[PDB]
Amino acid sequence: RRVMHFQRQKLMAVTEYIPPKPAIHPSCLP
Amino acid sequence: KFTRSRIPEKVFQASPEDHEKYGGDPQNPHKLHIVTRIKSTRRRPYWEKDIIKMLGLEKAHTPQVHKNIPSVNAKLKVVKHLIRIKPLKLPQGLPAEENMSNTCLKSTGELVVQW
Amino acid sequence: RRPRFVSLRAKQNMIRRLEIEAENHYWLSMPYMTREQERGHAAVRRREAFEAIKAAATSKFPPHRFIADQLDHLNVTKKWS
Amino acid sequence: LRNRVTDRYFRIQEVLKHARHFRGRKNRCYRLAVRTVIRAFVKCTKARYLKKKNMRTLWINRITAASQEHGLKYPALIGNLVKCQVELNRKVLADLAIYEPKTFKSLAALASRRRHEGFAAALGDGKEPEGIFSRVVQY
Amino acid sequence: RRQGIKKMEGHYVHAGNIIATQRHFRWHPGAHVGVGKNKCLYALEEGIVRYTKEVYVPHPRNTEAVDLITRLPKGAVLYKTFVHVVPAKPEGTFKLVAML
Amino acid sequence: TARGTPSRFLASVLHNGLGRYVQQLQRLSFSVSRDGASSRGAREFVEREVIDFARRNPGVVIYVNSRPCCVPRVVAEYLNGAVREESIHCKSVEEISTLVQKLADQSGLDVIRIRKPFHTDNPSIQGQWHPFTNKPTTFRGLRPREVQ
RNA sequence: CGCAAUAGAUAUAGUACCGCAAGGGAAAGACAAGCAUAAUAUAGCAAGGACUAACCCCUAUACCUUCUGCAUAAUGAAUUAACU
RNA sequence: CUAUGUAGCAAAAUAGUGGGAAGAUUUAUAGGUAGAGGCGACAAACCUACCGAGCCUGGUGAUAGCUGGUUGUCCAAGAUAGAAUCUUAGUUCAACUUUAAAUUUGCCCACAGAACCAAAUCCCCUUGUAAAUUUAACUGUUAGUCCAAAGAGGAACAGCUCUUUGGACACUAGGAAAAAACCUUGUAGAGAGAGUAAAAAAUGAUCCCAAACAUAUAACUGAACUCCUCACACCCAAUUGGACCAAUCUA
RNA sequence: UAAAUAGGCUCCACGAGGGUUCAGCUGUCUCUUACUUUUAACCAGUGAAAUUGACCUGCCCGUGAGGCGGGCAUAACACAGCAA
RNA sequence: ACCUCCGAGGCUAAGACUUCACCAGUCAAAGCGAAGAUCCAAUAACUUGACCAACGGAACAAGUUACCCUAGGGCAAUCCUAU
Ligand SMILES: [Mg+2]
Ligand SMILES: [Mg+2]
Ligand SMILES: [Mg+2]
Ligand SMILES: [Mg+2]
Ligand SMILES: [Mg+2]
Ligand SMILES: [Mg+2]
Ligand SMILES: [Mg+2]
Ligand SMILES: [Mg+2]
Ligand SMILES: [Mg+2]
Ligand SMILES: [Mg+2]
Ligand SMILES: [Mg+2]
Ligand SMILES: [Mg+2]
Ligand SMILES: [Mg+2]
Ligand SMILES: [Mg+2]
Ligand SMILES: [Mg+2]
Ligand SMILES: [Mg+2]
Ligand SMILES: [Mg+2]
Ligand SMILES: [Mg+2]
Ligand SMILES: [Mg+2]
Ligand SMILES: [Zn+2]
Repeated sequence: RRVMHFQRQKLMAVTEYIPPKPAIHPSCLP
Repeated sequence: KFTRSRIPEKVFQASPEDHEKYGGDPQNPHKLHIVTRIKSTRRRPYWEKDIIKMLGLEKAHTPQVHKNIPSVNAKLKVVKHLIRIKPLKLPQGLPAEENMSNTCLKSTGELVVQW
Repeated sequence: RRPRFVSLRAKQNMIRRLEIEAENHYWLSMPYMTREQERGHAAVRRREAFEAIKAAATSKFPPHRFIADQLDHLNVTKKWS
Repeated sequence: LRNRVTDRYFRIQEVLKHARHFRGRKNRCYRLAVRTVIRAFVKCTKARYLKKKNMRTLWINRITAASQEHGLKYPALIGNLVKCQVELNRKVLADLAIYEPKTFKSLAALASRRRHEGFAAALGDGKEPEGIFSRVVQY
Repeated sequence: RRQGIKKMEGHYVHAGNIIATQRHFRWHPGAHVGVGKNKCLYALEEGIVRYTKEVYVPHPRNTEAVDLITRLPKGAVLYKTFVHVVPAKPEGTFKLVAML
Repeated sequence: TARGTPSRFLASVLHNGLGRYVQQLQRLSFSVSRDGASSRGAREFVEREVIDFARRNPGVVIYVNSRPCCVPRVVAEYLNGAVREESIHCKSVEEISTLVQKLADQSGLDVIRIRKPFHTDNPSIQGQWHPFTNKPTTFRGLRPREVQ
């Protein structure tokens, strides 16, 4: 689990998965 | 090893979603590119230092004009990450032998006469 | 220690550069000519420019020498009287 | 002895004259005066960059103080005077804050006005008529 | 050792110039390209070099090849590379020598 | 070096440009040897440049004498009392003309570090800042946490 | 187009002095450093930017030579003058 | 044998304690043995304080692939393939560098093309460029460190030896705390002008270690990069080219 | 010896040779103490030497340490000790 | 690579290739005729050889310096332990 070069770190951070927000919260609506 | 990068052509294919996102058009493309350097040649391989020295982009931002023909694009596809390319716009036409000394290039990329 | 903690400012800087280069991708997928159309249209200018380089390189030679410059050095003893 | 330097005195005094104001033996002994004088001149050269940087940071501090006197941070003042197309720089902004308080009061009022116009515009839906101060003047 | 091509396609090669130095027969000789004892390929006639893919029909006098072609199905063929030199200049010209 | 050098503030002689500009240089003495080799540029200047300079500056009294006998020099005197010497030995006529014009184009103050680049005698118009500008006042002038 | 008292001979002298001896072999005669007048005051390569103001504020890892760069890793320098 | 002394009283002494003290003892005086030699109850012991080879003068300014040094101003080009060598602490050739000179193509580069048994590489029409080859003449460097990557050796580790492609360093400047090797940035001066680049954390042994802060609109700050007013030869080692010049003597 | 890795070809005499043991003796020690002399510290005279880049010469933690970074401390100045 | 696995000691002539120098080495159209270095020695000769295998080769030289002197340089495969 070695460390990464810093620029590879930034590339991994910027390209991180962002999930699609659900239209409504399930708790307060089916 | 570290080697020159051959970019697949698939990337250089404007989509119907890209066309309305920038002020362009598939048909009737644009004559000249206005190109500026926004990154250092240092810390990059020599086959980019030489390209930049050839396109006249030695100095920093300092915009410079080039043809939009594939013989030059092949060079700009190697240094595409150290430059900003915008398309020159001529909404008043090429200047005449008069109005050469009274031109001006606005930040939007339009060449105009008498400011 | 060795690992770092990539900030938000760095992410925003990187996204700025990514967007600029995506625009660059776009402005290179539409050339005015094709490979065959362009061929030769700049030949005359290139030939004349290299001929200018040649004529510059083949003109080196010592400068002239004038008698006036040599005799002007006698002025280093000019006196009033 | 055919040739002997007859004027080493003046070459020494050329370097000591720049060290009379030093402290220690290194204001009369050449072997030390030279090294410290050279360091002095190198700092003298390299210090102009810091002079500019420091005066600018002093001006930013004074402007932050003055602008906070009127309930308005420094990001707002500069980032919303330019949106009113006033190209006053920071030296003259500091001078106004110290020596012309009411003019600076007016400039701060203008900045707050433009800030409010921006907030109101962005809060709205569409391109409703622009603010009375938010209208750009073209060249 | 440097056993590789030394004149690539579309190069002007004069008489006697070596086209390719090889160990095995990677590139077989073609039109105007001669072979030496060490399998070097050299340009017999001044011209321009080209590379092509052709059909292979070995000498019956040779044995290690005349038999392998005998072990191939109907409709089979051994294709192989060749290097030719299309000659550039003509053999000669005729000029007036005497008007008698 | 700055620390190792005097300094002054930006100033003029007698509020020079306020009423009427006055030219500070008032006297200029040239010593030119009639024979010395170092006095060649000086001799050229006197022979073909000093008359024109005298005409262009009628407030400057220019004396020229021929008794240093080996070395020239120009001594410029000003209204405010300052003197200033300059060497013109082994210099060209172009250099001497440029120098003499420079002398005639400056006030006789000291050439030292000007601390400020702007000198103003009435720096404030609206009243210089003091900690009670931009600060309110309260009823009857009470300090915080008072009673009466 | 040789030196001018650290040069020119080593030389005022092969003396003084060193060595048992062979032998070695000098010096000199006509306001530099160091101090005193006047000890010092938080803080730090001793300076620079400055400042009304000496300190206080901000900046600032001595020099030469050797090792791939060397925080001084190591070598050399108390300092002045002359000679090199 | 111990203590003092260690620039000491002394370049081996002082105080005590000790061995011999009619003998192979100790000792004054003159003579002899002379340096690869003498003498030696052999310890490489001693031959005028320093003997595994005295001392002085001469050859001698010994030689030194080793250490140390090498003196005015300013500008400019300028760096890590390799081969042989009683050779790896060095030299010669090449490669690279510099100057002067001649000539005309040099670099980048698509399409075509390079075998049977993944990155890319080679080659050229055009195109962007202005450089490249050749000749004359010299010196200097040469088997460097770190980082990304692909391999071989040691685990796939030991911050490990080696080969290759690239970058940086030994050159400027700003950042990550200090920071040669990461990120940003080069062509140089003055300015009390301006715009930017990179750049902030999330959820065992002397003495913890910036202080703080959950919610006032996202922009601002930030270089020698760039723009601005003026001026311009005026920020690399070894090396190489050039412009000036202090002081002395002579005409 | 309480306890031991130590000591225990024949061949008188001798040894500042090496090892061991009995008995005694004693500040060697358990455990140091007092006094005297020299040294010492002060006054007066005479007066060196190694050493020395410059110093306006702090502590803790980190980096790779009086001097760098981040915290802490901090009016100046002798005299006698100590040795991290 | 003391990394990974094995052996060897006819003449003339355009043009080229090469073991990253040089020295060596290599291919060759046409044309004419037939089908491991240098120096040394013996030599009329046409030319000739061993060593140079430390194989770019001193013509012929080993063991050793505890008496030495000078110039200088100086995140463990196998494992121990706790959850
Ligand atoms: Mg700035
Ligand atoms: Mg003498
Ligand atoms: Mg003498
Ligand atoms: Mg003095
Ligand atoms: Mg230290
Ligand atoms: Mg020392
Ligand atoms: Mg010598
Ligand atoms: Mg050697
Ligand atoms: Mg340069
Ligand atoms: Mg080509
Ligand atoms: Mg610049
Ligand atoms: Mg005995
Ligand atoms: Mg005393
Ligand atoms: Mg420490
Ligand atoms: Mg003390
Ligand atoms: Mg070769
Ligand atoms: Mg034939
Ligand atoms: Mg050998
Ligand atoms: Mg060999
Ligand atoms: Zn709920």
